[PDB]
Amino acid sequence: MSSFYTVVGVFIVVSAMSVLFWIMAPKNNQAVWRSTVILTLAMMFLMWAITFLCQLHPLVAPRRSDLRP
Amino acid sequence: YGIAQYREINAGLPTIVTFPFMFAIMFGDMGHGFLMTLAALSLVLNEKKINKMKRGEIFDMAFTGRYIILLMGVFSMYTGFLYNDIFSKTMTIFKSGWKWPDHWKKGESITATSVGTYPIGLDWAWHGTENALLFSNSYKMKLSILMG
Amino acid sequence: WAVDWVKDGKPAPGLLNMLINMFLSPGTIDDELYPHQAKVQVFLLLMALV
Amino acid sequence: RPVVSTGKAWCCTVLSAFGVVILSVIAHLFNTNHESFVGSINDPEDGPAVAHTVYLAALVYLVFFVFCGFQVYLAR
Amino acid sequence: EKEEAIFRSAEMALVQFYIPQEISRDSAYTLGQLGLVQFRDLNSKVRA
Amino acid sequence: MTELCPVYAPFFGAIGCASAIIFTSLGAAYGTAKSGVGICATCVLRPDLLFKNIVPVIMAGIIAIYGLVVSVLVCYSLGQKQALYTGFIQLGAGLSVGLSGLAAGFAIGIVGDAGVRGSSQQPRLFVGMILILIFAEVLGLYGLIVALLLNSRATQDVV
Amino acid sequence: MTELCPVYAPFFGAIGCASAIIFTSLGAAYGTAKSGVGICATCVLRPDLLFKNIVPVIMAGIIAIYGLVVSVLVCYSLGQKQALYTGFIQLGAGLSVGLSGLAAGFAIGIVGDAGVRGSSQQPRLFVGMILILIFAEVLGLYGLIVALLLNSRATQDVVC
Amino acid sequence: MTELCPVYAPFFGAIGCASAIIFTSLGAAYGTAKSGVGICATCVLRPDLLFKNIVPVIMAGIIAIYGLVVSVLVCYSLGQKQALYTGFIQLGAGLSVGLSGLAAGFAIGIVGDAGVRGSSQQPRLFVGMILILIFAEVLGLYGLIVALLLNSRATQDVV
Amino acid sequence: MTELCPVYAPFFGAIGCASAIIFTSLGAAYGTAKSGVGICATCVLRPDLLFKNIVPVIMAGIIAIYGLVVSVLVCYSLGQKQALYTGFIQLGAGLSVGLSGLAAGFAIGIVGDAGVRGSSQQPRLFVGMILILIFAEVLGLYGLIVALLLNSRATQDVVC
Amino acid sequence: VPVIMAGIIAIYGLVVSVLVCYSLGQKQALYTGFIQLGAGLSVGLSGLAAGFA
Amino acid sequence: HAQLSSVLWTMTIQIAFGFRGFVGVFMTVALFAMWFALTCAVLVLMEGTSAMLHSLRLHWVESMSKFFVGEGLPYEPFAFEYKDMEV
Repeated sequence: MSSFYTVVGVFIVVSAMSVLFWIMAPKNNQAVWRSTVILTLAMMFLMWAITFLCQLHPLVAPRRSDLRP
Repeated sequence: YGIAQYREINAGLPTIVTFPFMFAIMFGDMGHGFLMTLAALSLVLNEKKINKMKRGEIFDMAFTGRYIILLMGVFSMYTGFLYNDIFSKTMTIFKSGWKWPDHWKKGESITATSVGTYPIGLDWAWHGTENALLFSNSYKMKLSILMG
Repeated sequence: WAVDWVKDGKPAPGLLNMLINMFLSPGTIDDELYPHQAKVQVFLLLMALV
Repeated sequence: RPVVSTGKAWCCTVLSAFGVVILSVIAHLFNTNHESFVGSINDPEDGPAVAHTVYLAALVYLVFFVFCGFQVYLAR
Repeated sequence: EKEEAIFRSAEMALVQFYIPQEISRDSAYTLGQLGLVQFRDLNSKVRA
Repeated sequence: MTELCPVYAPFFGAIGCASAIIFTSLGAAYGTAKSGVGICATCVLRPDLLFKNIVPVIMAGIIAIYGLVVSVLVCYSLGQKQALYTGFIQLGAGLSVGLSGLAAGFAIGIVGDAGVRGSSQQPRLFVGMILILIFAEVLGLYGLIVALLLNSRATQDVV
Repeated sequence: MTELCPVYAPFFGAIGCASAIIFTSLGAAYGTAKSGVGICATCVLRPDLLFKNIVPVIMAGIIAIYGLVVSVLVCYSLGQKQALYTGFIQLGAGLSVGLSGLAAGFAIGIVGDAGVRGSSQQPRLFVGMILILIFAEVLGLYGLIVALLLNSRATQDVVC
Repeated sequence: MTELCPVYAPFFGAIGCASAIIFTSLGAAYGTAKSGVGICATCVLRPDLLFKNIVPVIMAGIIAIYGLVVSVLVCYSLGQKQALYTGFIQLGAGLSVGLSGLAAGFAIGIVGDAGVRGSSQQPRLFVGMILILIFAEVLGLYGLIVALLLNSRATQDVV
Repeated sequence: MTELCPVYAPFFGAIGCASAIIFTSLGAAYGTAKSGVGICATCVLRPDLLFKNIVPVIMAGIIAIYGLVVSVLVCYSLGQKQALYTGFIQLGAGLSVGLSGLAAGFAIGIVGDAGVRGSSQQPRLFVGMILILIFAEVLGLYGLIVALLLNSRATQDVVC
Repeated sequence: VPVIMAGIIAIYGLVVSVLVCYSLGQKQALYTGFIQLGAGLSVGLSGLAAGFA
Repeated sequence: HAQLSSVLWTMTIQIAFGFRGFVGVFMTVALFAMWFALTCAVLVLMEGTSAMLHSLRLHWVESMSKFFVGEGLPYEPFAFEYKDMEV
């Protein structure tokens, strides 16, 4: 939201699902299904974890639309 | 590329995951990804008879990896989602909050302070002048290195 | 990314400036990212290279 | 028939089909005052209520679609 | 009955065969369908 | 005018984008032509493998888009009231990218000429062809990296 | 008259406008020549594919159209009181399109002759060779796309 | 402006940045192109030399990186306020690195071609080729080190 | 600025500093390749004598060291306020070593290759060619000493 | 007929030169001093390329 | 990709914005059709083709460099298959 410590809170929630699924996997091709999704979600989250634009020093773009006649 | 020696780990899962995510992060236009996935869905649903019908010269490899383009696109749409680009457009899904005066005439640099950006993706505020581009490029050239 | 710099007296160090210092200087960082880090960066480097 | 799916009639049908799908949303955007097409110093300012032109444009697409789909459906 | 694609690899073996000569074609029909079978060509350094 | 901004400052920026696109265009054209001639000559006796022999030209095409993107990026920051700094750095980046692209184009063409002959006998060395020729795009792209790095500083105030 | 826009801005405008066609002609001529020189024998061998053999020359022609449109657009916006800035812009655009088209013509010319003779023995190499030759015009179009927007930019930002 | 900080001083800084990578990219491209034809010609005969012929192609990338490591370093010292001295010190390093890299690329391609020529005839000589290749790298950093010495040193003492 | 210490002397200073490395390195690389071709040619024929004929390249590899030592020795005396006398000498000093190294590299590169190629027939030709190659590299040596006192008097006669 | 193609190409050098010659004078605005040679050079080079091909 | 998409959008939609209901609608239709023709063909095919092979680079030369430190010969059990018209 606005606090960068929220990253740890939203990280632990996904890590819990990851560890839970590592144990619970469908029996159909279980030994590869249990390992695929856990990586399909890893960066899936990590690259989102860095999208946070907060704590930004650089200036923000001047406005161009909203003509304001 | 080459076979591995005896009892040498094969990079099956790395191929399943990384290469599609790489291709997705290559480009993420919503329309382009959706359109590309349209052909993938058509091919996979018609595979009932395509599997048996003759594969054209240009269609041999295409039919070979019909299930790959699906992953390509399903990751491309997400990768572009954080970029908030649909043919260079954005509906301002979330709200971030930005400061502007009561009135302003263009041609002047206008500063807007941050009180919290989009929880997911980047805010629409970077749709302005070259300042937005020269911030976005610096932002993006770092995450690539980190992820690599 | 975590710690801001406008509110802090220390200005934001350059995106990539901690490279030349590790070699020419015996530990002088000149970017002031962290005080104690100055005396341990060269130490980490010397374990790495040895 | 003179033009069929192998005569690229199906290509014409699919080409015409995917026009209204976005002309509808662009007409909605014009109807709304999203100022993402006219509310700028450089953008032409004829008023957001110009969705009538785009809506008119969307009309002809069904003309091609319905005509060219019936023949191919007869083929299948 | 497979590998995990992370740590477990393929594990296999080789043997010396002592098959009867008369069932060579008989055995071939069977193992030729799907047997995961390959031969170490001892018939080397020989001409047609 | 002031020594900061003489009259003909924007001339350099204007010529920069043209040169940047143009050198890359020359390099890409040379490479693609010299490769395609060989590919089409060879495929006659190996026509089955035409499609897998097309990778070199689609590879070489990227230099053109590199030039286009750098040229448009430079053009976005053109003006007559700009700083003479912002007249020279533009041409510097443009010529860097152009010459890098030209070198990459020559290398790719030279390698591809013999690659197809090598593959003309057996299909194994497809990987070898790609591996040998896949070290030129890095050269061609380093110019783009440095160009975008330089032009970033351009935006700073003229004073 | 000011220190910004001397009288030889129209010099640059006119030279750029002329250059917009001064080169494309050379590339188109080179491509057409190097295609026609070889097309003759192949047509002689099989007097049935000349219609299918028109693709190289026609595809080489459109670079001339590329040059023509650029020249006409530049001519639309020529004057004498314009800022020298605009003159420099037009000068750049002209050559940028021109010898880019020249490079495209040189590239297509060398490959047209190779492609035509291949068909004489491989009937279905026709589809193959067109893929290769497309990239020539794909390259050529970039000069036009950059130049049209450069010309557009040359208009709004003016001072005299 | 002051005689020590003229208006055209950063022109040298801007040009040198491009030249430093240009004079290395051309050399790397030439070397890799020369090696590619030889490796492609040889691999078909002896079907195992792909993996054990990777040295020169990666040394080309090393030269490419050698370009960037110096090119980027000089960027942040540039500006409209530094002295003409800054431009001189920048261009000196740029030309030094560029020409040293060009010499390295000129030698490496020829030596690699010669070495791979006998590769299909001396399966023993899978390390003796690297002998000269590394010994040909004696000058591969002299330009780099002198450029680093100049840049980080003369980046001060404005007066 | 003053007449004895103008602002464009650092141009000559920097060119002199950076010119010594260039030509010496070029000659070194030229000799390296032109001789290593001979080693590669002889190795297949003689896979027995492959660690006893590397003298030519290594001897050709010392001129680079010479050019580097002179270069850095000049460089460490780099500063803004220098007399025009300071900038005058350095360019000559750098170019002298550069071209002397180039000249030595050419001769060593060709002679070492010729000798190593011809040595495969008769064994004793090795010691025969050693002296001529070492003298060829000594030719390069002779430039450095002159450069030395050149640098020394670049400041031993300091006036203003 | 290719020879008459060449002749028709050559006619261009006259059908244009006469026009510009019709509009030359002593006192001329410098703006209308370069456009003429701009047109002439373009026509000349186009003719040269056509003839070569 | 971002820049090329932006420039194509700018040169297509703005041109299409010509306000006219008597001849402008047909112009909009033609521009709309060519915009699709280019979006599907040249803003997708070449880009994806380049992207997949660049990703193949980024995977191979990075992982396999230290991953496939060895080579093993292939296994191909003898099995029946179809054959058809050929030499």
